[PDB]
Formats: sequence, structure tokens, C-alpha cells
Amino acid sequence: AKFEDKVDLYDDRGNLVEEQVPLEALSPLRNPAIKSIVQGIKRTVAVNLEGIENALKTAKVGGPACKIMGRELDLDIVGNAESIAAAAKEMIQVTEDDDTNVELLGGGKRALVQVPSARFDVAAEYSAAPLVTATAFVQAIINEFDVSMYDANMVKAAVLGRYPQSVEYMGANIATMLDIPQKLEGPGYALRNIMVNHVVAATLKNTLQAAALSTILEQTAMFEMGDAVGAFERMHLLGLAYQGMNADNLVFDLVKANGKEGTVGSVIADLVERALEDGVIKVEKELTDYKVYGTDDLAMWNAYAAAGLMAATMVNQGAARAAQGVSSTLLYYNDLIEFETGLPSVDFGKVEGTAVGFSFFSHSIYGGGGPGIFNGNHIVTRHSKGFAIPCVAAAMALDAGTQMFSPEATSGLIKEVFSQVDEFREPLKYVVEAAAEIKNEI
Amino acid sequence: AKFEDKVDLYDDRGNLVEEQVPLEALSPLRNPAIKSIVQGIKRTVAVNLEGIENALKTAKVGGPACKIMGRELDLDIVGNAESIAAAAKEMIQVTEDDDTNVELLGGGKRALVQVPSARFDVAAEYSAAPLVTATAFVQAIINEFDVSMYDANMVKAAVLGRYPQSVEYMGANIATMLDIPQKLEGPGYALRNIMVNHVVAATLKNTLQAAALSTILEQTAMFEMGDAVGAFERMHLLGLAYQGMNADNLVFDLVKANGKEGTVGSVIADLVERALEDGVIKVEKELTDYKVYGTDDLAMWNAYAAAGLMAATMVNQGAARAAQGVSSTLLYYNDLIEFETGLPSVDFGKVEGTAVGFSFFSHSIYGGGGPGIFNGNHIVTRHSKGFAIPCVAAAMALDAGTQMFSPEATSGLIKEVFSQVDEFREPLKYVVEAAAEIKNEI
Amino acid sequence: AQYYPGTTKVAQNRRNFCNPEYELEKLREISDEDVVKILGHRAPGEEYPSVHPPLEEMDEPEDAIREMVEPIDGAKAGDRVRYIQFTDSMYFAPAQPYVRSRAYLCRYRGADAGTLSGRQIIETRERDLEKISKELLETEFFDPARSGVRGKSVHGHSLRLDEDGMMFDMLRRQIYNKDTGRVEMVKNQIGDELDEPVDLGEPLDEETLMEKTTIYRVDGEAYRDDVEAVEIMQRIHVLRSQGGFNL
Amino acid sequence: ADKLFINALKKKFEESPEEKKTTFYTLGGWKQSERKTEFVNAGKEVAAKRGIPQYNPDIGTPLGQRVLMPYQVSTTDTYVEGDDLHFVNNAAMQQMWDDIRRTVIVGLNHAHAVIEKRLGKEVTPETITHYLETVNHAMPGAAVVQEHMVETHPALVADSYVKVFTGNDEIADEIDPAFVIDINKQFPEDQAETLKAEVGDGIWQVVRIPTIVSRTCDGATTSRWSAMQIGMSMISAYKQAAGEAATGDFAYAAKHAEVIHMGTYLPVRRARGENEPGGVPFGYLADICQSSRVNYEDPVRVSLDVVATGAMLYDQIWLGSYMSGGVGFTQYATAAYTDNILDDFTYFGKEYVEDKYGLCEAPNNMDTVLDVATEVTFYGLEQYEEYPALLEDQFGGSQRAAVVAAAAGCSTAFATGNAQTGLSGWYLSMYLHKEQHSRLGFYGYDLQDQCGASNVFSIRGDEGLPLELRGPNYPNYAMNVGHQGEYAGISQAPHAARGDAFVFNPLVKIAFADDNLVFDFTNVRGEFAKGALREFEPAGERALITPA
Ligand code: F43
Ligand code: F43
Ligand SMILES: C[C@@H](OP(=O)(O)O)[C@H](NC(=O)CCCCCCS)C(=O)O
Ligand SMILES: C[C@@H](OP(=O)(O)O)[C@H](NC(=O)CCCCCCS)C(=O)O
Ligand SMILES: O=S(=O)(O)CCS
Ligand code: NA
Ligand SMILES: [Zn+2]
Repeated sequence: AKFEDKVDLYDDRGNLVEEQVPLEALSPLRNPAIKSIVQGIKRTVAVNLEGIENALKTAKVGGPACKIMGRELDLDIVGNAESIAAAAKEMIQVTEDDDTNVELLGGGKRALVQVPSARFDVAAEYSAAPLVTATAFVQAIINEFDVSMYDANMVKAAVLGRYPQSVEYMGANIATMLDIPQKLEGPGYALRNIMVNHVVAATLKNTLQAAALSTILEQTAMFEMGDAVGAFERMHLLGLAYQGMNADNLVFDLVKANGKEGTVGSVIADLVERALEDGVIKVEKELTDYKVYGTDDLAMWNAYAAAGLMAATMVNQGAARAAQGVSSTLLYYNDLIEFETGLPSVDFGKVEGTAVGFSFFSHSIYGGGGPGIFNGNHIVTRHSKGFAIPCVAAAMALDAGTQMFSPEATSGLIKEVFSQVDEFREPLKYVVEAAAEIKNEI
Repeated sequence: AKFEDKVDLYDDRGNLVEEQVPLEALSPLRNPAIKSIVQGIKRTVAVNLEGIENALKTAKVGGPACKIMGRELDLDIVGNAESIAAAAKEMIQVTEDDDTNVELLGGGKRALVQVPSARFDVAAEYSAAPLVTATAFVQAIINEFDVSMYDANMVKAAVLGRYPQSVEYMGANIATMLDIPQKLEGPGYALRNIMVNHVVAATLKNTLQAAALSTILEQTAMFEMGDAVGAFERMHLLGLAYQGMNADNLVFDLVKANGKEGTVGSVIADLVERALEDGVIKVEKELTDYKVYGTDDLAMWNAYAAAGLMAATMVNQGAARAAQGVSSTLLYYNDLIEFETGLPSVDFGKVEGTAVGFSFFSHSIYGGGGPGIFNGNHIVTRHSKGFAIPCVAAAMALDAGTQMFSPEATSGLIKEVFSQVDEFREPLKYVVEAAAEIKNEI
Repeated sequence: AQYYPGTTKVAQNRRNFCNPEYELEKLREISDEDVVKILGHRAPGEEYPSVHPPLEEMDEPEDAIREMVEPIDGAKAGDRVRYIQFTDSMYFAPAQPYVRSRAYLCRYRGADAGTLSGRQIIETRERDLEKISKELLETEFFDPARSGVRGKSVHGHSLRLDEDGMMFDMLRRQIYNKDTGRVEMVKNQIGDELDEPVDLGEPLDEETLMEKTTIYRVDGEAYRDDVEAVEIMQRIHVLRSQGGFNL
Repeated sequence: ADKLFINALKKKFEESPEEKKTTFYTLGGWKQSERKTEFVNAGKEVAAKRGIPQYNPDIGTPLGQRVLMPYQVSTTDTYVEGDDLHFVNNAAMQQMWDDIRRTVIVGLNHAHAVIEKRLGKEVTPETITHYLETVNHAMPGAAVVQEHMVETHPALVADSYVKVFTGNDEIADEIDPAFVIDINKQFPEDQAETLKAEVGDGIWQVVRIPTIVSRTCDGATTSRWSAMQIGMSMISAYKQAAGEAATGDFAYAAKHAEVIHMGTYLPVRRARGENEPGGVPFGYLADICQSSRVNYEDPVRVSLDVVATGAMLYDQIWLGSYMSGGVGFTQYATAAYTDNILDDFTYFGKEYVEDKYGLCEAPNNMDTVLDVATEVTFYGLEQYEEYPALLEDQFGGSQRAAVVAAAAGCSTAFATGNAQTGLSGWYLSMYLHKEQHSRLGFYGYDLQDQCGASNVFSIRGDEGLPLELRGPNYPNYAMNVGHQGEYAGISQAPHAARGDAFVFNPLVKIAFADDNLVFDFTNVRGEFAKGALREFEPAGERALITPA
């Protein structure tokens, strides 16, 4: 009731799911599926039982190349995974009938853990997930093999690494999609510090699902950061809808029209036509053989331009089946559209700016790396407020194997565990369903 | 319930409230009042409208002694506080009927803000409170006076300070009891980084309420840290109950018995007698004119010893009406009770250790300060897992004015705003009433 | 209360210092004025400075703990919190650092005691500090050769003695007179010269020092030979160790 | 015959070490000392030159009412005044820290995989040698690609270079030996076998950036500086485009994916980046010290060389400057590496363990802890009682507590072959010491020692950790003198007794087995003595670019 805007919601095959959905039914503040995805990511931990066992057997604990000779412990952890996981769940759970989940994977080599939401209802942040899980498994392992008081500290090192000497869980054999709160670039950044490769791993390289999960996380962070409060709220909601949710099938149709032979430039031409066709922009002024476009709704123009940006990435990096050029697409889509229209590009220049540094720091000596290691909390790619990173997720999903630091290399544990969770793997399906559910509640 | 223990609950006048309550009715994970206190502290912000106005009128923004000549803005913020507060609330709220609270204090010089809980249901941590509040008031002030695009950045500086050039809100004119997530000594430490003076200010120097709020925060942190999981959960719950909640009226009665003429030593003698009377300890072995005591229940012994520790602080620092000696009490209560009994002191030596460093860093050149500036996240006083800081809160509550860095000097804004909230000010009342309410769901 | 384990004279002396029902042997008489001179916080006849208003003239919060705990006189008056600090020679001084702090918090109300190797300190409200200091200076807590009142420059607890059997003092606050066999305090505890010296009496002889001392030494009573005292300390170590692992 | 500390005590005092009485006050105050006289004269000149009062012996209390002692640097015959062991006055101590701060270890394994897999080019012992000649031009701050580059003066940065090591002897043989840390040359046979097995076919660079840069900037500069010049040299040697997508892979590998920092970054209250002393774990410090590879037949010598390394770094520079400053903590540290005192105590404990159990043959339990730690503690404390000169020498309780507990902990670890029971012995020693003398250390010395017993075998989040993994940022340990260097020694103790080639990280062990370092890590106490005598020549001086 705050905004009048309504969108049509589609699936990742381009079929209409639900027509005439109020914009706010997609808000992180309102949509129960986004709430569930965020609370799930806070409470979910991957445990590498095989890694713990191997670390103990070899006394290789506490970080790269580290080993303590004489401290080796040979414990049949994976062989007793069922009993250990059950013991761990008993400590992790608050009550017998809560939403604690502990599931063995890979024949007991891995475990999916979801710490009960009750623990987070009385927590300041999210670190309860790794810390409660870590100590439950440390205690479960010690209890299983009756590990002596004298040796038990090795089990702790095998599970959580060099913490607390290191600030991070250095050498740990558990993993989360979130990182520790100390590593935030600013207050409110926690949902931005999720590696692009983790998102692509969790969605199993489904391009539209990867784009969706990334946009949900990025735009939800924009609310926690206060960026989507007051004057800017509608712009952020429209960005979520059109860039990440494939609202009105705009991204899907721009890709369909340009997939066979198209370029970034041809995607731009189609998007400007579509915006004009829908009355989002109109000719404000005629120069010499050049039309200057204007708009009475900058938030909607931004939304349309953002959808074109996502489509241009899918067309350009999809054609190459190589992700590296996404930094170029993000730059020149926006550079070209401004000189094509006389209107500001996505996020008023901020996507172009992010892309300039992103290009530099993925083609130079100074830092960064491949597209997959960036995230909204990275100093290079934090500047656009939710409009750049989703395209990087799309690009990495489309990569056919050109990257050294791929999801397979950086996010194997995340892939095996976090992809088991349906709402992480197919977030678009659930957010669309929920938005339809609360449709006439807005 | 996981545990068999039951406790009798008392109020701050030492009167019986409820008999035979299951221990876990006081658990942070189960007690609705503790949940309400934690969620309340996460979402509550103090706004100094007078400070914002003075900062703008003088262009003194961005930290101590800082000033930009030529940037002065003469805005009647306090005179228009009602309009500004109403505008800010419209941006802070998610819906019209939700639990957003914006209340003016001091004739409009201050505002109590409670950011709606729906914003935190979809957030990773707690920084949404200051960030959403700050931007709502910045936008409200700009809209109120039609501040130009050219000058509006001064309003932002006056509200939130030098952020983001500084990591903290350096020079900000808003305050919370929590600090920024980057300043955590470790994951799970957020509820520990609340200054002792803040707790004493919020509870209006009521000793038992100060001790209670402090214990609730400390032990709730112990759950988020994973310390109160599995083998150690009962010890932490019993500590919460007996040291912080005056379970069985033990703290109260020890103080009553030793208030008129007693010392730390006489409290110890009474506690050991009571532990023997209640069957918590028993003579294990007789040496020459010396009885060695043992126990079948270390956790309960620890709880009894912790109750005596709190009472010893109240008697010693209460007699001096001066807080500084609390570091000495924390040390020598534990040092004495070990040689009196042959049993380990509170937290198995960790309170005594904390006390040693605490004494040093409150009586030397190297750092620290007076008792009121410490907290569970301070490097000096983080070591005991919930059993030391509550005594420091009690001691500061009893201080008659011997401290330079008192609550009056460090926590004035916190006092005026946070003491308005009933559950912050009288936590012992509300936590006890909640425990009685959920008595038979545990 | 039983206070401390052990079957040595050292162990018994440690128990005695802690036990409020044990009457500390008074060895010397010191006037009120001279205690004030040694402390050096104010002049004799000078009114007590205050750090806050009298408790009666303030609106204290409604507080059952405040109602049950009786403030010491100095707290009622709003006195400054001041100190007295002692150094004890490891050559058989009667009192020693931890024995002092343990004893202080058994005997005295409203006390802030601190233990270090070369000094030990108590801070409390000024007028109560004066009453406590009298007992600390007059009784077997104090020997004028093996103990020193020192607010700064405390070096000496571990040093060899001088020819007279006096502990080292960088500021020489306590002077032994070879002609008279008596010790006078010529400066206050911070090291400023006194108008008129304070007699602190004769040093205790070797036999009396051995009878009264609370330090274990191979040439006195060795700690390793007080096996019951050692046993309890080892018991504490073990129970703390086990407790940190599981409860 | 004598206790090992007797010569030192005899050199300090006119009296025999056993004598209980002495003479004070008539020594002339500061005038008794050559060093204090130099300081007084210097203070007058400084004050006059700058127009502000500075050093003045008449300010505050008058030093030198007792004998101002010389100190013997343990295992040497060098006797110096304590001022010569202050880190500000000792260039050897400053250079030891600079040599650690300016070092990073960077793998070539990911880098070589990018070259072969992403670029499709070959890596051979020949391409590696070419790369190494390139990076040794580039690393000190010189150019390889662009026109009109300005460069660092080679003489100012002469201490910067890059070497490699690998467990594969044949490959190491094929690389120019000027660039190779020869594991078979530097380590005894059995140790070399262990280290090569740990490294395998991995190839690792040891990068040392210029001391002058490390001093101008900070420790967090090291891995970045390293990465920049590795990057340039990869471009130059392997013929990439000078700035293509693959270039980013090399940056991420060198800065993150295959980098070993000497120290990890620290929390906000003591905010510091990587490669600062607080981030160096005790296991790393033990491995940085090279006593293990030259003194392997003497486990006490090895352990105590590590104690000297850590006492100086952690107490004098880290706690005494980074974390505080001023006059600082020279003698809190010198207690652990002077007058052969800790040596005497620890050789006693070694012999006790050797006679009763045999090294590493005691049960790894509390029974052994109670036995060895108690016995060694009682020995140490009895020496202070029997020798009044020793007690006057180590006059601060903190200094005696650290020395006695260090001997007790190392000896317990000699017995069990496990550092954790060694740590338990350290804490027991403190408890016994406190009760024996009714004192221990300074006001806040035993914060960690009271938490100690319960946290040795704890498994909880910020409590549980093998000692080797602990360091100056382990919460209990984060504040106080007289512990950190001694813990490094206890970390080394069981491994020295076992004959292990390393304590925690084999790459770090090999990385400092390098004759091209400025500080000699095989003889730490010898170097401290050389610095005390003003005979050590540090890197990083600006004499070349300043007036005569
Ligand atoms: C002012 C304090 C309180 C505090 O915060 N720090 C001091 C002072 C400080 C100053 C003294 C410099 C100066 O004189 O101007 C320095 C050097 C730190 C600095 N600012 O550079 C220091 N202590 Ni302290 N401090 C030390 C010691 C100690 C020992 C000295 C006992 C004795 O009998 O002499 C006692 C603690 C104890 O009793 O255990 C001690 C106390 C104190 N320590 C008492 C002053 C004591 C006095 O009045 O004489 N230090 C030592 O035990 C040995 C090492 C020694 C440090 C310098 C070095 O390591 O070379 C020094 C370390
Ligand atoms: C390898 C890279 C990619 C990268 O990550 N950094 C490089 C190289 C790096 C090296 C070159 C040192 C060497 O030659 O060994 C250093 C000195 C950084 C370092 N590692 O110390 C540098 N660049 Ni670059 N770099 C510079 C510059 C530039 C200009 C040079 C344009 C021209 O026409 O000459 C271009 C960028 C541009 O086109 O705008 C450039 C590119 C590049 N820059 C291309 C190499 C270009 C080439 O093949 O020649 N630098 C400059 O524009 C001026 C300052 C100059 C820097 C040195 C200094 O400030 O004195 C230097 C700064
Ligand atoms: C991006 C970031 O690098 P990483 O991606 O974290 O490796 C960052 N570098 C820099 O910003 C280097 C900046 C100076 C060199 C480029 C100048 S244009 C740093 O080291 O913290
Ligand atoms: C406690 C803390 O000080 P603050 O309370 O934060 O001022 C800390 N200091 C230290 O730990 C100083 C330690 C070295 C000097 C004392 C040695 S025993 C620091 O500066 O970060
Ligand atoms: O006297 S204190 O223990 O506070 C400082 C010792 S250097
Ligand atoms: Na009298
Ligand atoms: Zn520097």
C-alpha cells in the first residue's frame, strides 16, 4: 500500500507464474521466503568429518603446512558418523521438536547442520551457528572415543583451527556461507560477505537461480545497511524485481532476442526500445540528429537498465562461456547506454565505477583475482548498492571452465552441503511462491 | 527439561515470588523476558537531537575538536522535534501497526527509538538499528527544513560522524548500548561489549537489578559463544540463577548476615557453612587440624561459591561505597575460599585470574581505567565466562561518587533513554515473572 | 574458619594473621599524629578532604543492598580513598605480600588490597585508613628493619641486608641508629622529610623473626617439608585442570 | 661443579654469592656506571642542541643506591650493563625483528599450474631459474617492463632477495644454487629427511623485502610488496600480456591462496595487520629460531635459545613497545637469557628427567606433571634462598616466576614429549611458588596463571588450543610480560627432546635456514651480545642518502 507498482512474476523457463503482484510482496521486510532464506543462511553449517579425521590422523592442524609431530590421533570418525552426529544434535538442539537439522552426506564424510532458530532469537548476530556446531562435534567426538583430557585439545584444533590465536577459524574443517563479523567492511555488511563462488556452488550453476540468490542477498543487505530506507526504498525494490527476479520476463526476453547472434550493444538497443515502448522514457529534446531522452520515473528507468545489464552479461559471457568479461560488460553496458540516451546508467554511475575497479583488479598485479572470489563486501566490489554482484554470479554460473579459482576449487564443501537446501538451490521458485501467498496482504 | 534442578525465585527486596521453578525456565533459550531484553537492546537507539542541532550550528562534526569553518547550518531541530520525529518514524516503521517506537524526551532534546523487530528478522546482526535510525533522522531533518543538496552532507556528518572514513561512528550524536560488530574480541561476543557504566545507568544504580542485567547479558553471550553447550550448559545456568537472579535468596541472605559488620572473610565462612548445610559439599578427608572438602556436584558448588562472590562484593564495596576494591574482592574471595575448603574457586580459577589482571589494569599506567569502563569484551575482563563482570556492575551501582569516569560522565545519553524501558531497568522483575509464567512448559 | 593448611610455624602464623579472633601482638606505641605524618595524605589538624558529599546529604537510590550494608565512617563522611603500602624483606619479615592481602580482607571492612612481589597496598576511606594503619604499624605486621612503609621506590624485598640488618631503601625512609639500636622514620611513605622523626622501636631479634615469619625458606621452614600444605596446592591444580575439561 | 650462574654472580658483586649482607648508598649513584655517565653527558648535549630539557639524573629518584649490575649474556663470556640490552640501544635486536617482519613464504605451485593450465606454457627448472634471476632484480624495487621507471637505490635495498626450496633434490639441483636454500646442506641427515618429506615436490619462495621499507612502513606491507614483484617477474619471465585476466590469478595466489605470513592480523583493541609480533604463534617462533639444526644433541640449548628469541621479541619489542613503551621491559626479558640462570635450572630438570624416566619416556599425565614440575620448582626456588646474590640479581618476583616456571615446564615436556603437559607444569610451578614465598610477580602477573590450569586442557571456543598453536593473541596471554617467550620455549621443549626437525611449520623452519639473513638465527644469544657491544651491522640505514 506504500507503492502502487505491480509486477508479473515468472519462472526460470520464462513461464508466467503470477500476474499483478504488488512490489512490496517482494520486499525482504515482507516476503516470508526471503526471511526463511536469510535465517537459513545464518544457521547453516557444513561439517567436514573426513577432514577432521585426516587432520587428527596426521596432526596437521592450525593452518597451511602446519603439523605437530607426536600429536597424531587415529580415530574412526567417519566410520562412527551416525553416532557422532546424533550425539552432536542432542547438544545443538534446544528441544526435541525444534528445527534443528543434522544430516549425513557422502557416506558420513560430510554433515549438513542447521542450528535451531531459537538460538538466534536470543543472539546478537550469527556466529552461534559455527560455534555451537563446532563445540557439539568436538564434544561428540571426544565422548565417542573417550579421548583423554590430555589429547582432546587436538580434536578442538582439527575442528576449529588456530582460533583464538588467529581471529579467523584458520585451518577449520567446518564452513559457512557467511564469514566472521570482524571482517565486515562496515556495519550491516554481513550478507554481502558471501563469495560469488559460494552462491554459484549452492545453485549448481543455474544462471537465473544464481542471479536470484545473489540479488536477494545483496538487496536484503541494502535494507540492513539502511540504504533502502525512505527515499531510496522503491528503487531498491524495483532493482530486486527486474534484475534478480526476472520481473515481467524482461531479462529472459532480452536474452532470448539476443542469444543467437547478439552483443552488449544489441541488448542495449532492445532495452531502450522496450523502455520507450512501455513509456518509461520519452524524448525530452532533439539535438542535431540525436534524441535526448528523459523520464518522470528514475527508479523505473534504473530498473529497466538493470534488467538490460543482467541480460547483456548473460549474452556476452554466455557467448564466451567464460566469466572474465563480466567486468567489461558491467562497464561498457553502462558507458554505452548513457551516450545512447542522455540518461544516467544503473545506480547513477556506481555500477560503471564498480566495473572499472573490478576490471583492474581482475586483470592486474595488485590484488583481486578471478570473478568468483569477489563479493559485495570486497573493497573492490562494494560500491554499487546491489546492482553489480548479481551479474558476476550469472557470469560465473555460465563459465565452462576457464577459471583457475572456480567454485570447484574454492567452494566444494559449500556445494555438497548448501545445495541440499531447496530454498538456497532454487530461491526464485520460493520467493515467487511466497510473494503470491502474501499478495493481498500488502 | 534437560536438567533436574529447581530454584526458588525472589525479588530485589528479598521476598519469595515463586517456589520450585525448573532451572531452564531462566535459560536465555527459553525465557521470553530474556528474549525480549536481548531483542530490545538490539533494536533500541538513543538520539541526541540537541547534540545534532549544536553540531550543525557550529559545524563541529566528525570527532573531538573537529570543525569545518564556513559549513554552519542554523536549524531549529529541537523546536521542530515533534514533526521531525513523526517523519523519522514513518521511515523507520515497516507497517503502521508494528512495534516501532519513537518517543521524545527532555522537551524534544532527546529521542528514544526502537526499530521494528521485522527489520531484524531478516538481518544478519544488529547494526540496522543505528543505521536505519540515522538515515531516517537525516532524511527527516533535510525534508523538514528543505536543506539543499549542497548542504545535506553536513546533516549526515552531524548524525553519524566520520563514518565511513572511521570504522566507528566517530563523533555521532546517536548511541546504543551495543558497539559495532568489528570491535568484537571474537565471534559471539556482541552482548559482552556493553560498558558496565551503561548497565548501571540503565538500572538507575539499583545494585541487584544492575547485577541481574549484567548476568543476563554475560550468560546469554555464553550461549551465542557456544560455551554453554553440552557439558557446561548446567554450570552456566546455575551461575545465572544463583549469582545474578538471587535464586533461593542466597546472595540476599549472605548480604543480610554480613552487611552490618562483615568482611569478605566472614561472607566466605557463611557460604561454606551453607554449602555444608545444604549437602553441596562434605568433608572428604581430614588432615592435621584441617578438613578437606569434596563435592559430587561441582556445578552446584560453583553456583554457591558464585553467590557468595556477589555477596562479598556487595559487603566489601558496599561498606566502602567505593567501587575500586571489587578487583580485590574478586581475587581474594576466590583465593581465600580455595585454601578454606580444598575445592576450586569460581569458574575454576578464571574469576581469580580475571581479577588479577583487572586489579593491575585499574591501578597502573598501562591501560584499563576505573571499574565502570570494563565489560565482558574488554581484553582484561573477558576471561571468566560470565562470573566476574556482574560483580563489577554491582560494585559500580554501590559507588557513592569516588569515580571520575562514572556513569554520569560516560553514559548520560544511555541513562536518559535506556532507563525508560521497563525490562532494561528492572530485568530481575520481568525475568522472574516470565520464568514463573513458563514454569510448566519446561 | 580454618584458613590455611599446614603443620609448620609458618602455616600457623599465616592462619593467625587471617583470623580476626587472633589478637595481633602489639609491639610498639605510635601516636595518632605520627600515623598521619607517616601516611602523608594530610597535615595533623587539617580537616579531611572530601571526594563527594556526605551520604546523608545525598538521595541514594531505593536499594535493599544499600539498606543492609553499613557504610564505614569515612564513606559516610565522603572521605578520599587513600592508601598505605608496605614492603617485606624475604629475609624473614613477619608479614609477606599475599599473607597481608588475605589477612586484610578477613579483618577489615571496605578494603581494596593489592599484592605484588616488592610491595603490598591497601586503599580505603581516609579516616578508616588511619585506624587500620595504626594497627599495621603497631603490631607484628611490622618490623622496622625487615619491613618498610613505601608509597614509591619500593626496591628491596629481594636484596641483601645492610650491615645493620636493615632492608635496602633507595630513599632511606627508616634510619637505624647504631648508638641506640632504635629505628626512626625520618620521611613519610612517599619520601618527604618529616619535621620530627617517628620512633619505630628496636628491630626484632633473629629468634623472634623466625618465630613470627610467614615465608617458607630452606634456612627456616621449607615449603616442600610442609607436605600437607603442598598437598592442598597440588589438589587445587588437579581439580582446576579436570574442571576446565569437564565438570 | 658450581651452579652455572656462579661466574656471573662473582663478576657482579665484591661478595661471594652466598653472603647475606652488603653495603649500599656509598657507590656514587649514577656515577658508578660508565653507561649512565655516557647518558648524562648525552642528555646535556641533546638538551642544549634542541632547546628542550631531556635526560637529567636529578629528575625523580636517584638511581644507583645499590650496585648497578653487569649481565652475562648466557652461553657467552660477554658482560654488559643492562642498558646495552635495551632493544632501542641494540641493533642486533632490532634487526632480528626486521628479519622476521620482512619475510613471507609464497608457494609457486598454484602459479605454475596457472602457467601450464590457463596460459598453456611450460614450466621447467630452466624457466624457474630465469624467473628467479628476474625476481631478484625486481624484488628490491627495480623495473622489468615499462619505460621511464624510477627505481630504488640497489645499495639501500641490498638485503632484499628471493630464494626457493623444495623436497625434490633433483629439481633443487637443477636451479642455480645462488637462489636455493639447500636443505641437505643446512640440516642434519635425519632432520633433512623429515623436512623434504613434508615439502615433497612443492616449490616455495622465501621472500625478504628491504629492511628500510619495513621500517618506513609496517609488517602488513611484506606480503603485498612480495606479491607485486612476483607478479611483475611472472609477466616478464613467462611472456604474459603485461596485465591480462591470468595476471589476477597470480595476484590472488601470492596474496592469499599460497602465502604463509609470519603473523596473522590482530583484533581491533590491539589493531595490527599481518607480520606483527602479536600474530606470531609460539610454534612459529620456535621454528624461526635455528638452534634446532645446529644444537640438536642438546635439547636444553635448543629450548633456551628459543626462550631468548621469544623473551626479547615478545617482552621487549612487542609488549614493551608495540603494546606499551617508554623505559619498557628489558630486565623482565633479560632474566630469561642472562647469567646462565635459566640454563642451570633447566639442565637440572633435564638430568632429573633423564635419570628417572628417560627423555620422552614418562607417562603423558598429571602424575608426571606433579612429579617433575614440583621437583624443578623446588630446586629453582632453593637457589634463590641459598644464594642471596642470585635473589638480588633477579630482584623482581615476575622475573623469578618466569625463570622457575620455564625450567619446570620445559622439564615436564622433556619427560612427556608433549607440550600440553609441559604447559600444565608451568602453571603448577606458579601455584607452588606463590605459596612458598607468599608472593609471585607484579600486580597483574598471574591473570593467565590463575586461568591457567583450567584452560590447559579445555576444548571450548576461545580456550582450547594446543600450545604450539597459541600465541600472544590467545586471550589469557594477550597482556602480560614474563610468559610469551617462555611458552615458545615450552613449545620447543618436547620436540627438541624427541629430535623433531620442527615444532609447528616445516616451511617456516626451512625459511630461516638462510645464510643471507642479516641476523644469525643459529646463535640468538651470541647476536644479542654482539649488538650489546655495538659490533652488529644492521640493514636499512640511510647513510648513503644523507650528508657526511
Ligand atoms: C609505577 C609502577 C606501577 C606501574 O604501573 N608500573 C611501575 C613503573 C614502571 C616503569 C618504571 C620506570 C620509571 O621508574 O620511571 C616501567 C619501566 C614501565 C615504563 N613506563 O617504561 C616499569 N614499571 Ni615496574 N618494572 C619492573 C619491575 C617492577 C617490580 C619491581 C620490584 C622490586 O622489588 O624492585 C614492581 C612490581 C612487583 O613488586 O612485583 C614494579 C612496580 C611498578 N612498576 C610501580 C612502581 C614501583 C615503585 O614504586 O618502585 N615494577 C620488576 O619486577 C622487574 C622489571 C622491571 C621493569 C623494567 C625492566 O624490565 O627493565 C619495570 C617496568
Ligand atoms: C604490468 C602492468 C599492469 C599492472 O598491473 N601494472 C603495470 C606494471 C606496474 C609496475 C611496472 C614496473 C616494471 O616495469 O617492472 C609498477 C612500477 C608497479 C610495481 N610493481 O612496482 C607500475 N606499474 Ni603501471 N605504472 C605507471 C603508469 C602506467 C601506464 C603507462 C602508460 C604509458 O604510456 O607509459 C599504464 C596504464 C595506462 O595505460 O594508463 C601502465 C600499465 C601497467 N602497469 C602494465 C604494463 C604496461 C606495459 O606493458 O608497458 N602503468 C603511468 O601512467 C605513470 C606512472 C607509472 C608507475 C610508476 C611511477 O609512478 O613512477 C607505474 C607503476
Ligand atoms: C584490493 C585489495 O587487495 P586483495 O583483493 O584483498 O588482495 C587491496 N589492495 C589494494 O587496494 C592495493 C592498492 C594500491 C595498488 C593499486 C593502486 S591503483 C589489499 O591489499 O587489501
Ligand atoms: C589492556 C589494553 O589497554 P586499554 O584498556 O585498551 O587501554 C591494552 N594494553 C596492554 O595490554 C598493554 C600490555 C603491555 C604492558 C603491560 C605489560 S604486563 C591495549 O593497549 O590494547
Ligand atoms: O606495579 S605494577 O604491578 O602495577 C607494574 C609492574 S611493571
Ligand atoms: Na594509642
Ligand atoms: Zn615501522
